[PDB]
Amino acid sequence: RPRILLVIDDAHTDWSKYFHGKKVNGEIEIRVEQAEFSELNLAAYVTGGCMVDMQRSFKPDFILVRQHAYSMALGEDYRSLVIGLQYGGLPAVNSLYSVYNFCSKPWVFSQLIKIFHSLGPEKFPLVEQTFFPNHKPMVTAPHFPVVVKLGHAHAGMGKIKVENQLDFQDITSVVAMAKTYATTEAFIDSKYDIRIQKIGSNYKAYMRTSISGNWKANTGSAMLEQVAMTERYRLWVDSCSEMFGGLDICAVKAVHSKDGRDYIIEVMDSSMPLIGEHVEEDRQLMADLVVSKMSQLP
Amino acid sequence: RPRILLVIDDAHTDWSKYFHGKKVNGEIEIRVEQAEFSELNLAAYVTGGCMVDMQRSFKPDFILVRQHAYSMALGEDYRSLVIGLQYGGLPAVNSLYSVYNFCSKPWVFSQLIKIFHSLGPEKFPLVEQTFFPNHKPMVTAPHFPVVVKLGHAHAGMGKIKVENQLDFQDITSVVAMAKTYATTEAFIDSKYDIRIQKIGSNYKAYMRTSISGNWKANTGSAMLEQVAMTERYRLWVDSCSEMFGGLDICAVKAVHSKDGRDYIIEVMDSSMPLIGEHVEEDRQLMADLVVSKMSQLP
Amino acid sequence: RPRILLVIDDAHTDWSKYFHGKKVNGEIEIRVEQAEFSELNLAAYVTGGCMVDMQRSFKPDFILVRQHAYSMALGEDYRSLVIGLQYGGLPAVNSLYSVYNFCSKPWVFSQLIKIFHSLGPEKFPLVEQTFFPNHKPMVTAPHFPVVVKLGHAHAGMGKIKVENQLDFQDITSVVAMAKTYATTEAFIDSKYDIRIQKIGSNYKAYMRTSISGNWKANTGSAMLEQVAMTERYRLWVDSCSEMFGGLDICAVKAVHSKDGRDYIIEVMDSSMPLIGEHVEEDRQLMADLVVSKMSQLP
Amino acid sequence: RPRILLVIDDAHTDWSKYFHGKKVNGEIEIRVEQAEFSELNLAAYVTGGCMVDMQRSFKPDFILVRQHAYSMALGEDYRSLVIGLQYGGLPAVNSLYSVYNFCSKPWVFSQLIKIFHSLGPEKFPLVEQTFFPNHKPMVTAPHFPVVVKLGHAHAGMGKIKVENQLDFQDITSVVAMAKTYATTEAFIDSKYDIRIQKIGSNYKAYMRTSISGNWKANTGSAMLEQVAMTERYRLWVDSCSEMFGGLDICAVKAVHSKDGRDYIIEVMDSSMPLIGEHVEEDRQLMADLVVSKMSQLP
Ligand SMILES: Nc1ncnc2c1ncn2[C@@H]1O[C@H](COP(=O)(O)OP(=O)(O)NP(=O)(O)O)[C@@H](O)[C@H]1O
Ligand SMILES: Nc1ncnc2c1ncn2[C@@H]1O[C@H](COP(=O)(O)OP(=O)(O)NP(=O)(O)O)[C@@H](O)[C@H]1O
Ligand SMILES: Nc1ncnc2c1ncn2[C@@H]1O[C@H](COP(=O)(O)OP(=O)(O)NP(=O)(O)O)[C@@H](O)[C@H]1O
Ligand SMILES: Nc1ncnc2c1ncn2[C@@H]1O[C@H](COP(=O)(O)OP(=O)(O)NP(=O)(O)O)[C@@H](O)[C@H]1O
Ligand SMILES: [Cl-]
Ligand SMILES: [Cl-]
Ligand SMILES: [Cl-]
Ligand SMILES: [Cl-]
Repeated sequence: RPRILLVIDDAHTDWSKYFHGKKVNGEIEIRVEQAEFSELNLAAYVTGGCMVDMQRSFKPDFILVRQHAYSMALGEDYRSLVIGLQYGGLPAVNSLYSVYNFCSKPWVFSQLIKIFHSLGPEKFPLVEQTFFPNHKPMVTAPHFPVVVKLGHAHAGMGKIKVENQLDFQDITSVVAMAKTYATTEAFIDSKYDIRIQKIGSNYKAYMRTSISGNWKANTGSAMLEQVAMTERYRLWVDSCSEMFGGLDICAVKAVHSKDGRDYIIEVMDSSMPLIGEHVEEDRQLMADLVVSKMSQLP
Repeated sequence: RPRILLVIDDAHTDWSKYFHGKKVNGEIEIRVEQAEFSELNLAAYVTGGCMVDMQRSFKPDFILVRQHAYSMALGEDYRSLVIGLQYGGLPAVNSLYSVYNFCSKPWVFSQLIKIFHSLGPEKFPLVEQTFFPNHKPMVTAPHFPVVVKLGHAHAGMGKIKVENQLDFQDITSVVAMAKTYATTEAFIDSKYDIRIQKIGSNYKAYMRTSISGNWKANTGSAMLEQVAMTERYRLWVDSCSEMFGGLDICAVKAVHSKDGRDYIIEVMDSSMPLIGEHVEEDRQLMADLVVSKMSQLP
Repeated sequence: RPRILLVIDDAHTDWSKYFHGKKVNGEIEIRVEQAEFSELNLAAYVTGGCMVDMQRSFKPDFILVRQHAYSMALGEDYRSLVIGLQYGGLPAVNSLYSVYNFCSKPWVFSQLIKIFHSLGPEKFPLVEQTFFPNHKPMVTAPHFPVVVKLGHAHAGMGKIKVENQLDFQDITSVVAMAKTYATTEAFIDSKYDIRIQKIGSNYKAYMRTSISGNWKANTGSAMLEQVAMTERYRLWVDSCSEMFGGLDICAVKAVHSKDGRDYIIEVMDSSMPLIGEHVEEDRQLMADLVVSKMSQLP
Repeated sequence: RPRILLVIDDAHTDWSKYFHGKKVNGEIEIRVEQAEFSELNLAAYVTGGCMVDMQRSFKPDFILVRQHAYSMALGEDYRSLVIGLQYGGLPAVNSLYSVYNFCSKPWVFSQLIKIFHSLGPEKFPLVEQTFFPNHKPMVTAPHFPVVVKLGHAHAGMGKIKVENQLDFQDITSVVAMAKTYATTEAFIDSKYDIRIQKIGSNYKAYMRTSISGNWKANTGSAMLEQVAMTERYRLWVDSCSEMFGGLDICAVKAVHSKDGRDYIIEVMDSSMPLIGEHVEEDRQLMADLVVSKMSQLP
């Protein structure tokens, strides 16, 4: 019988095309199921595995997670589906263990702080961010302008450049109303984003400039240019890939000031956006990695 | 047996002092219990009435509601207590029917819009506000600076003066995190707030200026001066007092531009803040009002 | 220009077919837009009206509300869209005012209690229900078995027959976890549901028996039989139609014990399910009513 | 300067008494602060550490977590405080990494399933539970009576013994209102609970029987008897103690059927209840453990 791969993704792409001809241990056919989280439900059993309902029912053998499991500004919460697939004992890329731990940005950021403490600010320039568990301790910032980031949200949501204290005070009331946590960090007058990605043993670096006048350079029209990988960029991404027992797919993003300094602001996992000119190549590297992992199982 | 009045209030006042010596129809004594919403629970019955627990247990005959039942920035939600008291058939000031309908600012604002459509902008100069059910349709505003007011909140919370379109975009992105509705309206360069109140048949008008540099004139230190009532002001509040079957206590607030134009921005009910130099007279007027209502009961 | 009717509905039906040939004041063409709540967004303006986006944009002139605006067990909350359409000043069936007040079952039930108090248990046999604002006051019930109903939910959701005190205690912990209110009432050993509906001046009565062995007789396969209207049934539905300024469409449901007694358990508004053999006739009566209301406008 | 230990606990005990006279490396004094989660707030910084406010303000050096950080039936959620302390780089017992991962019972259960897959049912007799991400896939169970356990809750809350399929259907309908996940497993006709605990290198086994007629043997009055540790029990707890990078304090609980079979039902961490006649010795062992950990710091 074919091994069933479930690709969980919201991207407008047909994942089966990247698996054409690929067989587990060069022997067993791979059936590719594809759905976004909102289309999936399951029961999971101590005795072993998951029965998945896609709206059709099936027991998956392997998961590829391409979609964010938690997106607070969209009102989407699939963390319990992640719990279920892990309860079923499913092997996955990235590991369901890491995917679950990635469902809170400040929790992930706490791992970046460990890297920072170990490597130092010259090797790993992490942005000097502050974390507030709720609105109450938020009074001011040491440096304006400041970037305030609410909760666990993506694609620029929940994020504001605050210019002054009066404005900061009014934003803290929004943190209160949202009943969530928040972080603050210096706004960097940045020329472009830098993102270093790792897919298995493939590395790429890109610079990204907003061509729509956006300080959130990952929103709206952007110009993307692939740049040379350096050993400095490689240490960033390799260091990040070590967390939560290991990340098969990940990326680290920095902002690059007009003064020449980089500041690491974020890390991403197997649900990272695919950017630049090699998106089709990147999905094929992901499919290659998945088949290799499937073949390493009994 | 004394008739039991339950005053629900968060203010630091002994309400019993305004009722001492007051009897229902000059005959029956009034027992005043007082608590804030957070200290109260109840069961309500089709067969009639409520049993209230106060942390003492008792069956109230009449309710005075002085505290806001819903405050999103405080994370306080006592709407189900208001449902309960109405379910029990309790008479109150204001009516529990009106109190419940007051737990959504834009719901109440829709009633102001009905008055505005009827009386026109000369007699009832309602601010030209826009309502958004969520963040999605918020793109821009016709005129900057703009005041954005998020959800249902009090005492200046979730109210933000936005200077320009770029800043507006970031505000829209954090509004999303509150998962609630929002309103926009033009910022008025205002000399002072005007508030017209009604307590039964007693009318007062106050002007209020921040003496602590706040565009939110109802926050921080202010100077308050009582001003003469006019026919113009009397129509504003009288009109407002007809909503939701009739409001015994209410107030209408306007801002007054440097160029001499008034803009109505808010209506308030029996939980309105008491302001200026006649706070104790106002509480006494409220007690006299409750007693006249209590005297209509069997 | 055509008058735009927005029918908000989740039913698999094409509403335009019921409006074919119908013209406002026999003169103006009616453009029928149809969507479910999840497909709609809007901005609403003090200056007048709403701009609606359906996923196409338009200003509606009249609303028909066929869909529940709030369904807690489905995680669907459209109350802010109701607020918006009312803020826009939209005329509707039923009134947006009543539709909003219908978005809480115990709040509606409090109106049934007023009818009960006025008419008496012989003319209006309301079930003797208790309301709890939260889990805390819930200890036991006076009669087992009891029906416990959590929050504001439809189609049988949030509802359980509890046989004993130990079971009741464990259900109260579910009320706590759901952070909602609940009601309790005697379980009636019922032969069938009785539902009396009023669409304008059209009345129908049905009896409904579960043929799938369900105490929730409105879930699963049922046998429906139309029965004769009586003056007793007419008083029930006419009395209910008076609430929240008037209900153009409504229904009242009772359960009928094996001992011969009826117990009114619920009232429904313009989003009531359509049942029995005359669903197509009922939608046409609704369309007739809508056009008549549209014609009574300027 | 004394090293500051923050004990987070809701228990009515003076933790300072177990540390009096204990010095970090026999040299530096320990200052013990104690509070429950509800009394604490903080800011955490990339540059290092947390400032904690206790309602006093201070920077802790080490944390002991004795209180549950997440209790859905109590409406208590302190997960963002746990994030904060980890963000600050705080060492703790148990590790803040493990504490956070323990805030979802089924997430933790998935780790028990890994141990079960490895050791088998003879050595590690895990109850054959099913996990449901939400109410939708809950239709029936293979064996009645069944224990349904809703969400993430403690002290018997949301745990319901369901006797049959008809009752199960109603439970499913109220589970939906909690908007969370749920688990089902066979009810064991149990003589007593067995709990095996580990505190550092100290092991105890207790049997516990309800003396107040409760299938939930950890609720109400019980009799507790310490029993001999065995290799069998030692493997259960040792296995469990390896999860999430290592647990310094943990316990495994089983139920023991009338026919003599054990079924493992739960694992607990540093917030485990202290039980039986050695509660004070157990707290002292915990203090000795914290001191040995604190002695490893600079
Ligand atoms: N401190 C900062 N200074 C300057 N620019 C910043 C800063 N933080 C974020 N940005 C910019 O804003 C963009 C979005 O912020 P980011 O923190 O990456 O959130 P996000 O869009 O939610 N990320 P994601 O989860 O991948 O969708 C970044 O790509 C930068 O271009
Ligand atoms: N459009 C506006 N232009 C200028 N000032 C405004 C405007 N809207 C509000 N204000 C000012 O800000 C204050 C607070 O706004 P308001 O809408 O009254 O919120 P609030 O404080 O939540 N009211 P409340 O519920 O009584 O506590 C008002 O008293 C005015 O002084
Ligand atoms: N007290 C009761 N005794 C016996 N049967 C009852 C009782 N209450 C409800 N039922 C039955 O359960 C069904 C569903 O309960 P109901 O209170 O009508 O909730 P609902 O299904 O959410 N209604 P709706 O909002 O129209 O979808 C009723 O139609 C009756 O058949
Ligand atoms: N499947 C089962 N069969 C028989 N008894 C059970 C079963 N599951 C739980 N119990 C009993 O019910 C008690 C409570 O269940 P448990 O799963 O421990 O929930 P809890 O009280 O929330 N645990 P905790 O987090 O330590 O407070 C257990 O101590 C057992 O005595
Ligand atoms: Cl998001
Ligand atoms: Cl508030
Ligand atoms: Cl529902
Ligand atoms: Cl709990």
